[PDB]
Amino acid sequence: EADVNPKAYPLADAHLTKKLLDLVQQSCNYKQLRKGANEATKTLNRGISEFIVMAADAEPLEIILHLPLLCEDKNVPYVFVRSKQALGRACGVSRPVIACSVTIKEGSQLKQQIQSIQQSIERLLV
Amino acid sequence: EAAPEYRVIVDANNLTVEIENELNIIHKFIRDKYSKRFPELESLVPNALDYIRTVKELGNSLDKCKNNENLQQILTNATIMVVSVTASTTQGQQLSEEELERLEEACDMALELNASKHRIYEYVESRMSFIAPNLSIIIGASTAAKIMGVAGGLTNLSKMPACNIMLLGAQSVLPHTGYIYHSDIVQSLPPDLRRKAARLVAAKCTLAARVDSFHESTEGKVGYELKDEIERKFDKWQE
RNA sequence: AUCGUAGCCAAUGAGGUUUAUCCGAGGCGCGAU
Ligand SMILES: [Ca+2]
Ligand SMILES: [Ca+2]
Repeated sequence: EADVNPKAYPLADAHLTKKLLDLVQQSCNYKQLRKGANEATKTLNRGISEFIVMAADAEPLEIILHLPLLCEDKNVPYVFVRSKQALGRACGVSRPVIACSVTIKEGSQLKQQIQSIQQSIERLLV
Repeated sequence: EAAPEYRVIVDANNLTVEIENELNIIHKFIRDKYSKRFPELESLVPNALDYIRTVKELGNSLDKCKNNENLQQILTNATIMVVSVTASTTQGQQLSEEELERLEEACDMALELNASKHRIYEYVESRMSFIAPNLSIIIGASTAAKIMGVAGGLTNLSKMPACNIMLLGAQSVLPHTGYIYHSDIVQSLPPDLRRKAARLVAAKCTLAARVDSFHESTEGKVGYELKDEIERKFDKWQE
């Protein structure tokens, strides 16, 4: 009842989800956020993504499963959070968001937090 | 890898396009040559297949119009009598045996081409519904195959954003319009609702493509759902 | 059209004259001017 698609790998725990959503909110405030699977795709193809966050309850999940494949291509960290409602809430948007991308910005006041999250993600992807 | 199916289907689907081009070059030819015999007939029978069937049925003898059971399988009884009337007050004149051979051969070839188009599309519909069933349900097999061709297959297509899939096959005609814009489903709408319809259809095609790229929802559940969603938006835009 | 927008749609993409294999958060209804 009902959770959670095994294919939504890697999945953040409660503590990491909180960090991710915080940083996604900041990224938004600092103009470093792309909202939406389509725009995420564009960031990856262009090599301007710091990391990708996707929603585990996207239905069907395959509408974003191209992203991990793209990320593997580009050596780019990606993670899943449980709730698209929460991600959209963190994206400063008034509808769910199934995927978003924090973008590379030279001199970003957020370099340190972004770098930190990348490590957090990387250690789940082993 | 190594001779993938989609390419065979893309090129089969392309044949029907070539077949249509020949088919209306033949129509144009037949209407031009038959005009010596019955110049009026073309404006009474606009539809290309009916026309071709009609000149094939009639030939030189325009009094084959009355009580002709074979004609009744081609034309409306009402349009029969309007052409029968127009037949006597006529203008045109008889053709030579060589002028008839010319038309008869062209009519038989056109009929033959028309049946081949159908038999090739059957193949294309059959195989597309295995390769990309959810995509095919939304835009038809023909449009699905066209965009899959230019994208270089399903995996490539699936990693494109909806806004570029919208512009696949784009070309002095109409700016920013792709295969999707010119699909039966979009074109079925009033002109002023088309750009918006292409956007919607492009967006859902992208979603369907991704599902197909992973070989999920193989009975088309996702495609029929998106199709229903699109239809309900089209209804809501119109009156 | 602008301002107000407690109802509807919308990142699963709003709406796209410009830059369209490119852009990315508005539109509708409603009230006032
Ligand atoms: Ca890695
Ligand atoms: Ca008919």
